[PDB]
Amino acid sequence: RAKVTSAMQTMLFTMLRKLDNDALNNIINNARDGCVPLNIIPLTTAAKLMVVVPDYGTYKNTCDGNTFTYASALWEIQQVVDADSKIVQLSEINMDNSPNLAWPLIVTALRA
Amino acid sequence: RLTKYTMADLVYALRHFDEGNCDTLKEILVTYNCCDDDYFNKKDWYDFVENPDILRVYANLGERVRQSLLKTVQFCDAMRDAGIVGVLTLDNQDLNGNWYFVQVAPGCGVPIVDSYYSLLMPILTLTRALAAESHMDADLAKPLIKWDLLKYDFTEERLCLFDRYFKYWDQTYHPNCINCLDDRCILHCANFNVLFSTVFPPTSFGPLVRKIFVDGVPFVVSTGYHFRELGVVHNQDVNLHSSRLSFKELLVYAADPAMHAASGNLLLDKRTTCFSVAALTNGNFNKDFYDFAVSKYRYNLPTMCDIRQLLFVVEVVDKYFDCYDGGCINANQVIVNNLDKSAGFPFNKWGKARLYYDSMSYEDQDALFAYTKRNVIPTITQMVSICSTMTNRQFHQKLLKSIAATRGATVVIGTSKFYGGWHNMLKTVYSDVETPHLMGWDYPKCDRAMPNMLRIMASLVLARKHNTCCNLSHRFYRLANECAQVLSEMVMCGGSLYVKPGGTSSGDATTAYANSVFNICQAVTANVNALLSTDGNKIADKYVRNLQHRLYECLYRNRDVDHEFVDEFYAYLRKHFSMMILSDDAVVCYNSNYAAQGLVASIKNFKAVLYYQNNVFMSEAKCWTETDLTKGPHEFCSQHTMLVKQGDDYVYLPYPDPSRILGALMIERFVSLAIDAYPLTKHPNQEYADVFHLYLQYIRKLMLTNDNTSRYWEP
Ligand SMILES: [Zn+2]
Ligand SMILES: [Zn+2]
Repeated sequence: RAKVTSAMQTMLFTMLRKLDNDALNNIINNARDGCVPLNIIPLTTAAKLMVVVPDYGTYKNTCDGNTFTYASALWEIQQVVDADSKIVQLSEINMDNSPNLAWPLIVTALRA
Repeated sequence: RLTKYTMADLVYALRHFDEGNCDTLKEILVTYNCCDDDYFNKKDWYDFVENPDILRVYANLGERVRQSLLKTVQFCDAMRDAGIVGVLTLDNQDLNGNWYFVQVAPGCGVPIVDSYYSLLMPILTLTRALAAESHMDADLAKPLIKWDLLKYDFTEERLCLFDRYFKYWDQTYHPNCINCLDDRCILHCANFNVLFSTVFPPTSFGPLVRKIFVDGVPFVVSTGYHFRELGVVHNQDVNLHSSRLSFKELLVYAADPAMHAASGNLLLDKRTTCFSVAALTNGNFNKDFYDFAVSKYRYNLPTMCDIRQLLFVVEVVDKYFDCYDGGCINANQVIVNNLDKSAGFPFNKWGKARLYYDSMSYEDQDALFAYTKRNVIPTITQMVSICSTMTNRQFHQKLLKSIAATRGATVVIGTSKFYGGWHNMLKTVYSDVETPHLMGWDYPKCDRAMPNMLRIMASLVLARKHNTCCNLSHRFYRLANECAQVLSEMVMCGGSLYVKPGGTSSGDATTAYANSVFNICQAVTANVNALLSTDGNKIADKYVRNLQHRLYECLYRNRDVDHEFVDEFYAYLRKHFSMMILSDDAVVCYNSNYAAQGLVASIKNFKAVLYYQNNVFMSEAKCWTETDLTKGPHEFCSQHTMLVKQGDDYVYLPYPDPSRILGALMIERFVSLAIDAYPLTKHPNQEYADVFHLYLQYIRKLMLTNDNTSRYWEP
């Protein structure tokens, strides 16, 4: 039992270090009674956003250029990694080079 | 200045749908510009799986449907003020919502709307009747409501809709199902919540969380859950400023997505249509056999039910379950064989179910079970974890084992085909039907598109055994727990957490049984509809003529359950519509002399019922009718049936398709294949017999003999 107990505690504390922040306090403090839906916490506490894009047209309407808007925030792209785990530059994502990209691409961005 | 068609014709066209005789529906959709005429030249234009665009087209009737509901409420106020007492029907209201009864006293009237709304209910989520209500003043021509993300209750919003559209539905409504007096009331309210919830944000639903503290350190945990069907359910055993967490509390928290999603990455996934919450991050080919042989959830839609019918059918469904035993068992009474099963995320990062069953004492297992009778734990599954399965067995296993140990019953789970079992099961369904024919059918998307309302009905049926061990509040929390754990749980896919819209779960304890409750419900519904939809004045048999009359009056009148009527109706179905049911697999032996008159359901009733009950179209390609009982069902338990001589008598034997068998302690697998192939040697086609013999040669080279195999069919 002890092995499991330790694993659960280790995991919960790792998450607590990530979780305990000002953003969490702001969403809970704005609640009428301290209760919020879980599905809206990441929209306020996640500083980092993962965007998964299946093709070029979607990319243009999702993450065109250095910044984009999502969850009522402006996001700044830090990196793009393809389906083969290679680094792709923003300057490399265009119509002409679309056939050479390992779609879907995953875009990593931070809150502006 | 009335329209050509009435609300009754729209409801009939959608509920008694036939892709052949679909002229009423096609004309209405063209007439009101839902689609053009060329729309009906598409292959399978009426399907929901193929050509999913049909939903866009049905939705174009949504404004028309809410206008009819609003006109009804205004009509009802007018007749109330006028002192008029009477009944509202769908053939007295046209498709523009226009209306066309006795007087008692000014200010004292009352509408009867029980059939009025129940008949419409199945098409209100189909046509998106409340599509306008997501807009600021409930007008599609204006912008959407900027709903507060932190709003999680919506009690007032549901009450406002209830009193706007169903004002005269004179039955107590409990937006939060936790306040229901019995299981019937639970289904009564949930049915409204399904429709009302269609206009609330997707983020407003799901686990509800709070900041709590342990040793001064904040955690985000679930302290309740918001269900699309059940409303808001709060937890009671929520303890803040604790010093340490117990093993049990740690299991509850580890399983709780509140800790994982709130602490993860934001996720925008454009590859899907499903709602996501957070990212948590940044075959065996048997060549030897082959060479030897060669040498020789996106479719799960909110679905509203006809409640007057659902509450009748469920009593009939319960009768079909009035032979087995059930109730609650303790932790030390639970039998678990699959201890090699993954414990589920995050427990599967540490071990298999054995790791947890051998760690918790029986007292701790009982305590976790008790927790779920007072609170809700919204666990995480992966594309069902131990914090769900450890307690689902204590609640359901006695019943599941009872069903599995009972032979001769309508629901047959766990009954071997061997030693005459196939034969006995067939004789059991054939029974004494006067003019027997055999029928069977598939269920498209049975594990994906099954509505949460029918999943709730099935879990309530399985829970109806808990009468001498559970109070009302406890039964409700157990329902809330089953719903949070298998209908709207979190599922990890890859490294991210997504929300499941509904359907079934192959990892749960009850799926194989809940599916049989469902199969009966749909069949009863088909028979209730087959009889109620026919002309009662064309029935020569006075008995059935009276049965149809009384059946109508046991659904839309006489709300209290008439148990004598239900026993009689049940017996009627038992005699003329005999069912043999396995999880999503059924054979029906029916009396065609009555089906021919519309007094018994046929395949066309199943097609119409699945069309509006599960939002799926059932193709004739997988449906069958067999007129000669010399041969058995075309396919049951994925096997074909033939009558052969055995013991200077005749028996029915199953057999799988010969190509499927060859396409399929390694020797143990081959022995099982050879046994399944054995009956093929009784078949007149030598090519079938050769499958069995091929395996014996392989097995012996890897002792299985003809005698060690023929014994499997000797009682
Ligand atoms: Zn209720
Ligand atoms: Zn009980």
